[PDB]
Amino acid sequence: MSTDVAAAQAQSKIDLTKKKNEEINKKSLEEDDEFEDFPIDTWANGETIKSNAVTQTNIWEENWDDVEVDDDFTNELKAELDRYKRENQ
Amino acid sequence: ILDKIFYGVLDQGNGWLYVYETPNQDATYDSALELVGQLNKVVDQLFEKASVLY
Amino acid sequence: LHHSEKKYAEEDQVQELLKVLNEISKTTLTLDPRYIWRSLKDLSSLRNQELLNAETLCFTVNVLYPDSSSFKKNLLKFITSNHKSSVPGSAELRNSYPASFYSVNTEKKTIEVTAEINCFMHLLVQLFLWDSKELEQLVEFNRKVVIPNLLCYYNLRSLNLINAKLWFYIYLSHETLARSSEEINSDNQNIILRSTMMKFLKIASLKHDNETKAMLINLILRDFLNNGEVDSASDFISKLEYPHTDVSSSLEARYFFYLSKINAIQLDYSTANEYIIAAIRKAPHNSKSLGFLQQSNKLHCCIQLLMGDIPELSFFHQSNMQKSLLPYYHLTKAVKLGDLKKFTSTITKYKQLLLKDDTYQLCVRLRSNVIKTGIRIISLTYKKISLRDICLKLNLDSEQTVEYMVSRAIRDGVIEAKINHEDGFIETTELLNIYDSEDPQQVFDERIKFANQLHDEYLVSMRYPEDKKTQQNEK
Amino acid sequence: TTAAPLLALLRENQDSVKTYALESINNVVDQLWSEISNELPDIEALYDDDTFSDREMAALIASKVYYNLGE
Amino acid sequence: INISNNLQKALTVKTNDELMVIYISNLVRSIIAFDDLIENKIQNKKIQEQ
Amino acid sequence: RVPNYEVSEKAFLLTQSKVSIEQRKEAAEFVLAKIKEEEMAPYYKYLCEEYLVNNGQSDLEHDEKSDSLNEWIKFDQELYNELCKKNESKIKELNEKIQKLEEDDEGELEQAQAWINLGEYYAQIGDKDNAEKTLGKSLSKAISTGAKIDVMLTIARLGFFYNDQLYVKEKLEAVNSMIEKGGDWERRNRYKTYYGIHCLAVRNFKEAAKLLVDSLATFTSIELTSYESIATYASVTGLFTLERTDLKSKVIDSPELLSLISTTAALQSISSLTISLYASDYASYFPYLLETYANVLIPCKYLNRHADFFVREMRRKVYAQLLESYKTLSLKSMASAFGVSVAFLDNDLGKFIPNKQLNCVIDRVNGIVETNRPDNKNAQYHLLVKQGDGLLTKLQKYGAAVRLT
Amino acid sequence: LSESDKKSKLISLYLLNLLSQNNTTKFHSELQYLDKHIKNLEDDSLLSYPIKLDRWLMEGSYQKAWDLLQSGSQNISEFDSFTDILKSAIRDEIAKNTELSYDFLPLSNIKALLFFNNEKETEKFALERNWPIVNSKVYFNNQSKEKADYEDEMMHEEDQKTNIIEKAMDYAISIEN
Repeated sequence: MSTDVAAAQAQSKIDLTKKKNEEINKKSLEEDDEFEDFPIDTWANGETIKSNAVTQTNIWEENWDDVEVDDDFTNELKAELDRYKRENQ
Repeated sequence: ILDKIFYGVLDQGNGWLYVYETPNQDATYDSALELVGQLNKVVDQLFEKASVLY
Repeated sequence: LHHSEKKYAEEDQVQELLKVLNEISKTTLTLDPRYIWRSLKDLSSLRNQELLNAETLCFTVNVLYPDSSSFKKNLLKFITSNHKSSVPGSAELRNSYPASFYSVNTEKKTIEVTAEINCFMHLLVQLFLWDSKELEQLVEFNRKVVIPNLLCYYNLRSLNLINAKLWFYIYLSHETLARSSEEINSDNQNIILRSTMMKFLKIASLKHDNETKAMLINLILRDFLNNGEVDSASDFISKLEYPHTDVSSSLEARYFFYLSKINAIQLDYSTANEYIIAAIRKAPHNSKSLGFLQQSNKLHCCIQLLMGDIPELSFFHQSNMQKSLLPYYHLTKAVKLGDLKKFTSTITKYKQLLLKDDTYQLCVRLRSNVIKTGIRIISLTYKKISLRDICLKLNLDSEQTVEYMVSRAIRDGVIEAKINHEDGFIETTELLNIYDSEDPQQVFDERIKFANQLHDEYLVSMRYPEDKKTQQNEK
Repeated sequence: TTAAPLLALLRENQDSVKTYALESINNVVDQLWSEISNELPDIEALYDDDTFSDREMAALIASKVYYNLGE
Repeated sequence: INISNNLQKALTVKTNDELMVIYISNLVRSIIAFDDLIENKIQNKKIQEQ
Repeated sequence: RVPNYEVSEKAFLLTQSKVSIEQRKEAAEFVLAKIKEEEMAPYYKYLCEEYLVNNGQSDLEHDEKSDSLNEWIKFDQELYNELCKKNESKIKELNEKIQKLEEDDEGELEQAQAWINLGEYYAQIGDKDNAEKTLGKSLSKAISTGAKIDVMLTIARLGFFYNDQLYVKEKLEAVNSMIEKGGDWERRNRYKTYYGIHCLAVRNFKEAAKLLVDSLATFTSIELTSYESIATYASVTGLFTLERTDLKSKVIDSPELLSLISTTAALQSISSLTISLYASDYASYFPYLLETYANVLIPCKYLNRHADFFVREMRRKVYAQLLESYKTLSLKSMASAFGVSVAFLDNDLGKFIPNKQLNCVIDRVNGIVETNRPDNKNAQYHLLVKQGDGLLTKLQKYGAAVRLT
Repeated sequence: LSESDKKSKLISLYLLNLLSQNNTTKFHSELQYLDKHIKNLEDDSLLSYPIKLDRWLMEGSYQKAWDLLQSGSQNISEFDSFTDILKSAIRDEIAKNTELSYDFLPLSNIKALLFFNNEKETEKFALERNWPIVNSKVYFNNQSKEKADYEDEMMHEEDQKTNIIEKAMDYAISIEN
């Protein structure tokens, strides 16, 4: 979310009357939220959500298995392939 | 080796067996992992009390 | 009808006016009028916006005016003229009242009271424009006046604090005009804008007000960064006068952002890490601050990739930033897996998105970093591996091509290997176990220096609120 | 407008162009102060020399530049 | 060097506890100070009257 | 009670197209019989959605794909008619009972027992929302502490039916409050398993093992899945968590598993895998590992999303064990034991090493596999500095915030 | 009236001067400022030549870098005054990197890497740069030892490295203020 623990820095900082003005001033420097452009260009986004479920849309602990496919299918072939060569060597 | 009744390593590329009885552990270091452990829990408890300030 | 509504806006303001006003004519109490001024702006935005738009002209008639009523009429005239119930006896709330200056005392002779009220009025003009969302003619007109107004007189400690916000509005409107549309004029005003602020920083050093100085440096820095002048920003920051005395945490967030960014293209990534990691945390964490915060997150990851370190895949996933953090995830993935073909497709595809956030010039440099990750893996996974096999794996051209990559890379200590030319392989030199070396002592000392910094930092600040709070009366 | 010609002009060789560098430099130096703080030896060279009579002007530039510096 | 480093970090936590708590007391003493002023008005006044 | 999960278990297996041809067509039969007989009518419409891109579909009112690999899938109009009838009927009966309990005072115990029956029907038909409402009235009338705990578990179970992990999680906070009010060890075992299954449903298994190894000894089951089913889940969680010495005690030498034997496929494959990890028969390890993918990980609801992660881990452990006993190996020896090729072996090692649990390098040139050892005092130093780096970050971070105040 | 035929050629020449002096720091700053005048408005049409060279130097393809220089002599505009200097810049960069890699390369392997056309030039360059060729093996280690010896020769030196005694004296006095 943000650097460090994102959860530790959200409660450290919350709204006061002093603070509210500074939020608007910061926003207005670049202008907007900068979070309306992505919905317009794509006209409804199409993220990486297909590969698995530890992807971009994730709300549970990551498994780290989106950088790599399932090699178990491959292994089924590799195992059998070895048996056949081995047998006549 | 896996049972750890001599916990050595067998080197198969020369066929030689090294037996290691060496301590790879030290007391200060283990107790230190707990001491630091304690402070991390404490700093979460401190954070609640400072919530009033914010 | 109209009159009712005008009296109410005026009445609401009078209250706000009193708060800051009573303190400042006692003697300056610098910090306290500043915190109130922050609250005051927010309440004034709602006040001005609703219950008609002729309230500002009225508020003027209520206070003393030498040329203040006149200046305000011209502003209102532009957006179609107003002068109904805006003239004495119907926008006059004084009539022997002392907070708003006794009427007898106003007629009778000399000594001005124009100072603080004039300055305050200008602030209200800025805010008035910004709510409307018309800049153009009115802005240009207002701009011309207020600059020679601040310098006519010589500012007080309190009066500095009001221009530290005033300048922020003049800066910003002009940036929006310049970025709307290109003219010969667009180039002319840029020159004037820099000149006034930079002289005003000289003055503000000697008056002792940190808040004016802090705002000015941010603005000036943003200006070099926009126009791509690396060279101008590098001088400014090396001839330091930035205060850490009296600022907001707002101001430290802006400053630290501009510094990180500038440093990045000039090939220093290490100190930039400190600056951007610092900036996020200092910034208030809120949903109305989402613009500034969103820009910082994008930069920070990009800066991690420049080092050759890799920020979390965990980072892009659990955020509620996901929509905007759509390009970066692929940019990190392309570098992490060290495939160069993926990286080339990515930076093409997101070319529009990145250009906006202007990390595009940095993406070109990251192509170095790709290669670096891709050979790092090979060396770690196979200790001793022929250049032949590295060509097979990562599709290098020849033995030579990879030889040169490594040779350059190990000067910088990235791969941390040594080549065996005669036997045709790369033999990796990492083997750890530096609990035999004298290495822990330096490492440890850097940790003890951080711990010593935290020690100094508590000691000064703790008593300081306590001493003021004890001095002030209590039971 | 921008300090980059004024830098180039001191380094250009001809007496007249060097005198010109001084005159431009002093008129706008509260926009353009940073850059000429770095290129201070050429300004001290002209002061020294008794082959200019704008030697005075070069010592004058140095006083403005230092004021802006903080020194 | 190692136990000196760990002990240096430990004292930082106890001292930062103290940091917060001075700041909590200030917040409470603020409330007390505001009520005090009404009470001091009557105290100033009595001295003028007699 | 009994169809509520058993129909969902088979219906999940039926959804997949990444199962065996045979296993999907066996499941499909149990699902279909139970819709018609038990009146699972609304969840059956729901289930037509859940394929969609996966095959089998052959419904008469709901989408079909071009490839029907199943035909133990049909929508009939009789199902819809039935619904309408049965619905009004059950509703009408109990209502009147509730009014009767109102006329002559009896409504503390009996009206809540009527509303328990209403949520079980609601639950039967696959409505989490309206089951829960009825199970809400049951609470308000003052009943035993035992009854109150039993009800919250039932509601949390309806969370499992739609495979919504958050819906489970939220309800099980409330049981944690009441569990010690009743103070039962009976409904605490149920709690241990209820939680068991919930912890198994999310990524992290560390908690799961602990609850589920215990759930072998004493189990009490009210709307909680079979004891052979619970045994299978426990062997999975044992493997993940524990290493040799511990592992051997817990899940091979349990009296409970040893009395239950193996008779079914799922239990059998998982069990044989576990002994082979201990016993350093690595040959027979990979046939068991492959069986574990098809028959254990994937048809399970609570491991469909953790199947990929579990097998990848398994490959990491077994090779890492071998490495602990070696300083040097050869490429061929190592490959032969596994029953793969040297080329294929280098390839699998080369995904696993960067992330690192193996702690090895490979010299492709001398033809050995070499093993680096950072376990000494070096290891313990690296552990501490990192844990310390975080304490330094947190101290800084909170501190800037108060120093600002 | 803010462009010329001459401009597009002029920016190409300045970018080569920075590269040839090996001020890479200013090479990237200058390009950032330059970007918005050449983006597609003059575009990269001649500007490709220091830009592509740069892409190859960042990547560390000293090979692709050499070829762009070699083909760079067919097209003359006047870039040969900085191509000839950039030929030399490459050799020194390679020369520094190969010290780390190995202690020794045969004479023949040196010629190919460090880009010469005469085996007698390769040997002469080595002598001047402080590598002795004895037995047709270069000793990269010589210069490295000599540079290092020189840093130890000058003294600033005790504090920068920091003594044991110095670290421990610093702890006690931080406390005791």
